[PDB]
Order: sequence, then structure tokens, then C-alpha cells
Amino acid sequence: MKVVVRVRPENTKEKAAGFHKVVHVVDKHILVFDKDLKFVFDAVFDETSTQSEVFEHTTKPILRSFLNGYNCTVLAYGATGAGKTHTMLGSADEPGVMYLTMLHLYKCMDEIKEEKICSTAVSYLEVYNEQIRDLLVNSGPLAVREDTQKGVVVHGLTLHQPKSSEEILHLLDNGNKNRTQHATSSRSHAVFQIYLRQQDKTASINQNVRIAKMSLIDLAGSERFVEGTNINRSLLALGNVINALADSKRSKLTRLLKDSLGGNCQTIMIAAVSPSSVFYDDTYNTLKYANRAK
Amino acid sequence: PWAEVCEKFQAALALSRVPYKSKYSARALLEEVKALLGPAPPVAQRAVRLAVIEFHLGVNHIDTEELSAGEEHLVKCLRLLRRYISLCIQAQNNLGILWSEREEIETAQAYLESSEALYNQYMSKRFEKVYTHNLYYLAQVYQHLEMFEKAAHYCHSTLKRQLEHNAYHPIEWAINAATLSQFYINKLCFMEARHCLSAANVIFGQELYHQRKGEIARCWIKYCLTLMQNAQLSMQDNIGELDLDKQSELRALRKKELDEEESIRKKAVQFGTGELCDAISAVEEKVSYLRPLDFEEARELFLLGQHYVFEAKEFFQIDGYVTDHIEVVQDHSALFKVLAFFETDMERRCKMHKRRIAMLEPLTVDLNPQYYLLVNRQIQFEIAHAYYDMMD
Ligand SMILES: Nc1ncnc2c1ncn2[C@@H]1O[C@H](COP(=O)(O)OP(=O)(O)O)[C@@H](O)[C@H]1O
Ligand SMILES: [Mg+2]
Repeated sequence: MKVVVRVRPENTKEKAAGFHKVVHVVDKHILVFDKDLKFVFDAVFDETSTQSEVFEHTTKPILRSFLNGYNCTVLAYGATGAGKTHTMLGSADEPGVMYLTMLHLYKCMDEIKEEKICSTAVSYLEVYNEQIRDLLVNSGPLAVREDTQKGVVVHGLTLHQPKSSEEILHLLDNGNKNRTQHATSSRSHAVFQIYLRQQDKTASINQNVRIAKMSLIDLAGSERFVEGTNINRSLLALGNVINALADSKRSKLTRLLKDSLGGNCQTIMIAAVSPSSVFYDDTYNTLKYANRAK
Repeated sequence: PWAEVCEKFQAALALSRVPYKSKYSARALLEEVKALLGPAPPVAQRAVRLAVIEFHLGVNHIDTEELSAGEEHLVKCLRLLRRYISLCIQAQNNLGILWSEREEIETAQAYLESSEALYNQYMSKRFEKVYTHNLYYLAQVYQHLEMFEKAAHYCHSTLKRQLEHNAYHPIEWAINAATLSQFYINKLCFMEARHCLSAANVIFGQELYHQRKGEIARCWIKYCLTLMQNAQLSMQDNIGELDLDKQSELRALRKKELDEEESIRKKAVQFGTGELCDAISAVEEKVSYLRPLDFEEARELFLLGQHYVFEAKEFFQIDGYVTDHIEVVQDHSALFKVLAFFETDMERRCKMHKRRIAMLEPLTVDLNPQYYLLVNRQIQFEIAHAYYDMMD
């Protein structure tokens, strides 16, 4: 249950059209909004942090628990322009944590290639307007149901078994190439799942050992609001009115994460954010949202 | 060239309705309207039409609401038309939208209030639709203003109007009734809620085609849960098997009159327009339920009718939410037996435990580390055991 921040670097327009900078990074846990708000996090990355730093200072430590039998949940919180996709997918020179995770996992596979009778596989889909579509193969809406042991199985979701680092990025690219176009749409969420089946050296080759699962989620642009002029929307509003004020930071995503918001989970959310005053309003709310999470 | 103006306009109008399919060129049409405006500047009606044009320009000025200049046009239009048809409240409502983007809820609210008042001061199809749309917009506002009560009122009004016209779809009505009854639960006005789901139940006579029935059943259960809470106003733990130790008056004429005074409004809420109010009368047989005492058999029966509907949901769900719903139902039936405060009747208490035994197997199924889920189910067994603790 951790919350971290990635403050992005300023762009040409921001430097040309000198916008006053609002976000000030102070240290690992502290940054100041404008308001002069000393927001406190579990880790804050500044405008120049590398992909390796982001991975090594987050996911790498997290993987220590993953390998120990924990399930993980990753929430790339942010708005359009946050750098969320670059952070996860990344560029060739600066590939994101998804790539790095898999490459690191190849290392982890090597670490237990002798030790354990393990196997791995991966899956990946898009959530768009609460609709679920497999991005590893062209499919329709997937059926999220519980399996023979109550696991939240996204029925119809494929499961792949790559070996090389080329496949890692190649397939990550292929998957992101299948995402809905707005440039990737601001309303698209990416959901990956890492399946770690493993069996301890001293345990029987047919010994029942739980599978560790890591969910990687690229959240859609976070950017109380006027509702759409529709009867269905009115019904939804009625439902909202009927609902008790949970007041939690908090969909099909929660269905997907039903058992991944529970115990034995390593949940982490990152707020990739903009430093410019142009986005001041959203930034304030984002940082306060992060406080809701904390 | 007014005829040619409206001619072009109407073409543009159709086009305004039309890989972007709008905005790109819609804006061009916007400007074409301004060109059509040009010629205009009797004349009193011209000015009305001017407001209409500028209104149309405001309407055109959207582009994902980027074109704030429309706001300026609309304000002028208002002034032009305040001297004195219904499209003008549409405009006011549109200004409200703009304020919602600017977060100016109060002014938007004021517009909506006057939109309503005006029509009422006044006293064949557009309005019929628009009017209800307005009520919805108010509900949106009320959400933001937490005017839940007022919103609910409007909700009923829209339900009415949907019923007045052919805005029908059973699933929608189901969830409408569902949330409405929940509202009433939230506001403890159970007595009004009574006809709501049950009215929807009537509607169901004309996928979720069958699967929605569990949602419906859940709500029927909710009735009972709160009806049992009504019974628990004289908390069973605090009283014996007897009741009306409190005032009796369960159907006191006094209360009937009180309820009738309230029913001056609730009967208005009964939107069965005679025909379906007669259907509602068949429903009223169920609505008659208020605060029953020696009716645990009937109470259970009320459950059983919808229990069987519930059992279809046990079928529809793949052994997961089956138990989430069973969980509730077991307690529900057991609570009827809490009300059936007799040492001679504990067989049902056993039967509810038997269902929990059926719900035991799922705890070996759930291999996910759902400790608290599992514990909750263990608590359900504790509860069953508590039935017996009370018997012993
Ligand atoms: N958090 C960031 N870190 C580094 N560079 C960033 C960051 N945010 C924005 N930039 C860069 O500028 C562009 C804006 O990020 P962007 O891709 O728009 O986020 P997204 O596309 O998911 O909305 C990207 O190419 C990104 O690499
Ligand atoms: Mg992206």
C-alpha cells in the first residue's frame, strides 16, 4: 500500500511560454505544491529520474515480495502528459518498468532455473469505458468470472510464454499498438498480469505451491462533474445517490482487482505529474487524491 | 431571403446533428449562420429570431465546449427574450451547463428553478421530452448540492413522464425502482418504497432478460430487511414474543389518515394513471405490509416467493455471488425466526445452518488468501451456532 510520484521534466512550450513552476521536489518523501503544501509520499522522483531508477527504486524491491509469494498491484496514476506510458512501456533508450521487470524476471528465472520447478506466463488487456479487450490477441469483450478456486479469471484472456528480451519489448510494443486511439486515448487503461508458478527445491515436483501474480496497470487520464445527458446516466446517478458515502480513494477494474485489493498484496500507486501552472488545478487535486490514497 | 435563410439553416441544422463526424465543418456551419444573421440587422419578432440565431450560434459554439463565445451569445439572447417560446428555457439550461464547467452551480441552479417556475406560470412533443431532461439536470446539480430529497422527487417525476410516454425498458425500471427504494431506505420512508419495486414487478410482464431477476430479488429482500428493522424498532432482543407493548395502532385510523394526508402526495407518486394504478392495486395487496407481528409464516412466504427468484440467481451465478446472496438470505430467513420468538420453532434456524453447511465447501474452494472473506463465512457459522446458543 504505497504511493509514489514522478514529476516530469518541462517541455519546449513551458520553457518558451515561461509558465511559473508549481511543483518543487524537496527530498525522497517530500515535495511542495505551489499553497506551499508539503506533501509526503513513500518516494518522489524528480524531473530527471531515469527509468532504471524508477524500476530499481520501486518494482525491483517489490519483486522481492513477489518472489516470496505475494501478489502485486501497480497503479500508474496520472493525467494526459503524465508520462505514464513512457514510464511503463518507454522508449528504446529509456524503456519502462514493464520491460525492465521482465528482463529482471529473466534474471529471477535464472536465479531459480535450477532451484525451482517453476513456469511463467503473461497476459494483457485493455480496459476502456469499463469494457475488457485482450491486447495480445484481437478479441471481443472478455468475461470476468471466478474460477474453480475463486480466482478472478478473465475468461477469454490469453496467456503467453516468451523467453528472450526481444520478445519482451516486441510484444509490449505489439500490445500497446493495439490500444484505442484518442496517440493513445486518454481514457484507456492497460492491464498486464505476471503469472509466477514456482516449486521449491526441497518440495515435491507435484507439491502444491501458490502462484504469485503481479498486475501492472496503466491508468487512464485522471483529469464531481457535469453528467452526460442520458437516462442511463441518470440511472447511474441514482445509483450513486443510493450508494453510501464510502469516501475511499478507490468498476470493472475493481472486479479485476477484487482479489488483488485484499491481503498478501503489494499495492503501489504512482502519480506521474506535470510541474507547470497550466495544470495547477488537476495537480492540486491529484496530490490531494494521493492523500486520499494515503 | 428569410425563406432561403431558414432553408440553409435547416440544412445546417441537420448537419449540426451529424473520422470526427462533427466540429470539423460544424464550426464552418456556425459561421455560415452568422453570415445568415447578417441580413437581419415584425421587427419585434425579428429580435426574437435574432435571439434564436444567437442561441443557435451558442448551440453551434460547442466544439467540445471550447467555443466560450457562445456563452456570450446566449447571455444576449436571454436579455432579448426576457421581455416575453419554450426554447428559451432550453437556453437557460444550456447556460447552466456552461456554469457547470465553470463550477458555478448556484446560478445554474437558479436557471433551472426559473425554468420550472416559468412553465408552471404558463400552465407538443419537444417540451414533452425536454421537460424531463431538465429534471435530470437538476438531479445532477442536487447530487453536487446533496439535495437528495429534491432529486428523488424529480426522479419520480421522470419516472412518471417516462411512463406517460413510451420510454420503456424493464431493466431500467428495475434499477430505477431499486435505487429508489434504497433512497427510501436511506430516508427510512419504507412505506412509500413498498409500491416502487412491486410496480416495477408489474412492468416486468413486458442476459439480464432473466439475470436481472436476482437484482430485483435482492431489493425485495431489502424490503424485508428493513421491514424487519421496522420490527426491530421494538428490538426483539429487548421485547418478548409479544408486541404492541408500544402503542398498538398498527393500522390506526389516525395513522391511516396521516398516511392518507401523505398519500395525497404518494398517490400522485403512484404513476399507474388508473390502468396501472389498478395494477398497482394488485400491488397494493403487497403494499399493505407495514409492521406485521404474528406473520412469520407470511413473512417467510413473502421471502419464499422471491426466494425462488433468488434461487434462479443462485443458478445464474457461478458459485461465487451465489453465496454472497445466500449469505444474506440465510440471515434474512433467520431474522424472521428472530421475530418468531419461540423455543418451539428452531427448525428453520437449523435449515439456515444447513445452507451454511452447503456454503462450507466454498471455503476449501477459495484458495485465494481471502482471509476475511473466509472469516466472514466463519462468522456466518458462528451466527448459526448463536441460534443454538439462544436455544440452549
Ligand atoms: N513523467 C515523465 N518522465 C519523463 N518524461 C516525460 C514524463 N511525462 C512526459 N514526458 C514525456 O513527454 C511526453 C508526454 O508523456 P505522455 O506519453 O503524453 O504521457 P501519456 O502519453 O501516457 O499521456 C512523453 O513522450 C514522455 O516521454
Ligand atoms: Mg500513453
